[PDB]
Amino acid sequence: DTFTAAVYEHAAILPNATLTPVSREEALALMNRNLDILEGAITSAADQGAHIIVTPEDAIYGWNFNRDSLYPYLEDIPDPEVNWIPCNNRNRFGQTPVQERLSCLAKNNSIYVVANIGDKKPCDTSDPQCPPDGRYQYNTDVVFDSQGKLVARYHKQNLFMGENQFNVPKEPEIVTFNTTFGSFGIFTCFDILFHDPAVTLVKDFHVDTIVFPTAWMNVLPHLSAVEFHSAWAMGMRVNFLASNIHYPSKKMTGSGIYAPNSSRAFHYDMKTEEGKLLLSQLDSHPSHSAVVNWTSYASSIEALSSGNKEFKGTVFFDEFTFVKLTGVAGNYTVCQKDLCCHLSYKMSENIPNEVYALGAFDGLHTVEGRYYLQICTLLKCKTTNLNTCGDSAETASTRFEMFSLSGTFGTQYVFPEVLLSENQLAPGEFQVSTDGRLFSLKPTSGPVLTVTLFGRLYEKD
Ligand SMILES: *[C@@H]1O[C@H](CO)[C@@H](O[C@@H]2O[C@H](CO)[C@@H](O[C@@H]3O[C@H](CO[C@@H]4O[C@H](CO)[C@@H](O)[C@H](O[C@@H]5O[C@H](CO)[C@@H](O)[C@H](O)[C@@H]5O)[C@@H]4O)[C@@H](O)[C@H](O[C@@H]4O[C@H](CO)[C@@H](O)[C@H](O)[C@@H]4O)[C@@H]3O)[C@H](O)[C@H]2NC(C)=O)[C@H](O)[C@H]1NC(C)=O
Ligand SMILES: *[C@@H]1O[C@H](CO)[C@@H](O[C@@H]2O[C@H](CO)[C@@H](O[C@@H]3O[C@H](CO[C@@H]4O[C@H](CO)[C@@H](O)[C@H](O)[C@@H]4O)[C@@H](O)[C@H](O[C@@H]4O[C@H](CO)[C@@H](O)[C@H](O)[C@@H]4O)[C@@H]3O)[C@H](O)[C@H]2NC(C)=O)[C@H](O)[C@H]1NC(C)=O
Ligand SMILES: O=C(c1cnc(NCc2cnccn2)nc1)N1CCC2(CCOCC2)C1
Ligand SMILES: *[C@@H]1O[C@H](CO)[C@@H](O)[C@H](O)[C@H]1NC(C)=O
Ligand SMILES: *[C@@H]1O[C@H](CO)[C@@H](O)[C@H](O)[C@H]1NC(C)=O
Ligand code: NA
Repeated sequence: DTFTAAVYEHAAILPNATLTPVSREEALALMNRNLDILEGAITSAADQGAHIIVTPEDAIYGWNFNRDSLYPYLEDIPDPEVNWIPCNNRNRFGQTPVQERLSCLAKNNSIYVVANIGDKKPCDTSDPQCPPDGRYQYNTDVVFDSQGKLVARYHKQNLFMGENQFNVPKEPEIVTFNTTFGSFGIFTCFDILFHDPAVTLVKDFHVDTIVFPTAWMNVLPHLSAVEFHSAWAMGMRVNFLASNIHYPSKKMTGSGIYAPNSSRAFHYDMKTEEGKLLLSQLDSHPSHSAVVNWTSYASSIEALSSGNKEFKGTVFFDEFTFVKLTGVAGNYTVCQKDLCCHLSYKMSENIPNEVYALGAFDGLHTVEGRYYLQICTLLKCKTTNLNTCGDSAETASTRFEMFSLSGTFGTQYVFPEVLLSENQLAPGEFQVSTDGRLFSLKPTSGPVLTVTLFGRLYEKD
């Protein structure tokens, strides 16, 4: 059993913004301008045989808001248990034109539609957690099935910097929907860096596939959307449908269809202002049983290199301990606190004016989000000056004939990333061993930007 998956990268029409909140008529007009574009992708995906389509986070109204400017865009989204086809019973829950339009899009195209809209929940001064506003406002994913029925409603648990227009639910929402093409879980953007509900869906609810609306801002070398989202899919052994906003000026680009063994389709484009529809087949019930012990090999072996010139280098505001790679081939070990990283490599050639380093990081990230990390990275330094190792490098010339990366990870949640020049994924050029080694299966098809083992220590957050 296989199915055809679809994701759409969306160049959104953002509201003029801001000063005074718009009328419900003006908010609806804007939302319908974005929905007209999404209708275009949904109908094409359905005409091309897709079983499900994911659209991005904030694709219908953007991200520039305060609590009051957002309010006119909001709908009261009922509990999916209510058993409702908004297309077949338009006024069951009052004025809900966005829900009705999404339901009709799913129903008329006989396709599952995943979209991200806004939920309004009015509350009384009686409950202590009710905002002084008189309502809760949630960043919400909605899922409509092939018949137009509301089958999932998910309120974003992990809010990003400046998402003050939204509230956090009391308890993390573990939202799943079952189909004839596998069990599905759902979360949004920043949720991918946290345990709840992301890890819970996979390890406890045993989902086959994650549907993921996102408005991701690319942060090289480790947090580029295609790179990190496919790594997370591989580390969690799940299918992953990443639908991202298309906005190059904010570094937003990177949608794909990821399988547990490799990426199946991906899109990165910083040049045009156009959206993109991606389609690809996936196994409905992929194997989830390919277990990895991430510290195994690394904890067994002794330091590959001795007495070396180690330097501190900044990677996304985090101070890594690096060791420059010297020679077209080598074996290095670098440690930072509780983490020891090992690399075995062989380059295709010793390209001039291009420096590579092996970095180690064990610590808490605090800039624009608080999360505990353990990272082992083989990265292309921006220039030849070692104080540029860890800075965003979009191009490289060095192809690798072989690599083997591993670390003494104090966690079972490690995401294996392989990124080529210029933000290209490498499918299926690498694998992960049961021992915890990220290794090449072939010489890389393009020059290497990074080979990273990105680990999360959720308990140390
Ligand atoms: C979400 O929806 C899914 C899909 O509907 C639900 O999963 C289904 O659950 C049913 C109830 O437990 C399962 O039915 C039983 O199936 C076995 C036969 O084994 C299966 O053979 C199938 C055909 O060859 C195959 O599709 C199926 O799935 C596969 O399982 C293997 C491991 O074995 C795995 O590798 C694959 O990834 C895939 O999962 C099995 O191989 C029957 O023996 C069994 O007996 C009957 O009980 C009936 C009463 O329930 C009775 O009518 C009858 O007389 C027998 O006594 C059931 O028919 C079904 O296999 C399973 N399907 C899948 C794809 O998982 C899932 O439960 C839902 N989840 C939630 C949370 O709601
Ligand atoms: C993934 O793979 C790793 C590697 O195998 C697993 O980690 C190992 O788990 C072992 C338990 O199954 C640990 O063994 C214990 O070690 C204790 C202390 O040993 C020191 O630990 C360092 C690492 O921190 C090692 O280098 C050295 O071995 C040190 O000496 C011992 O106290 C403990 O002893 C037991 O005592 C009882 C009696 O009370 C005896 O009956 C028993 O036979 C045994 O002697 C035990 O040996 C091992 O340290 C640990 N290694 C590391 C590096 O963490 C992971 O747990 C696997 N992960 C998953 C999720 O499966
Ligand atoms: O959740 C996110 C979001 C989360 N992470 C990233 N990039 C990785 C990363 C991780 N930690 C720190 C910094 N960067 N990009 C976007 N967004 C939600 C909507 C949103 C629209 C742009 O303006 C702001 C708010 C971004
Ligand atoms: C769906 O079809 C019904 C009639 O079959 C129509 O009323 C509705 O406007 C359609 N909606 C969309 C978005 O295609
Ligand atoms: C690196 O280690 C491997 C395996 O032990 C070995 O075959 C290779 O020759 C080593 N290379 C260097 C330059 O140390
Ligand atoms: Na805001």
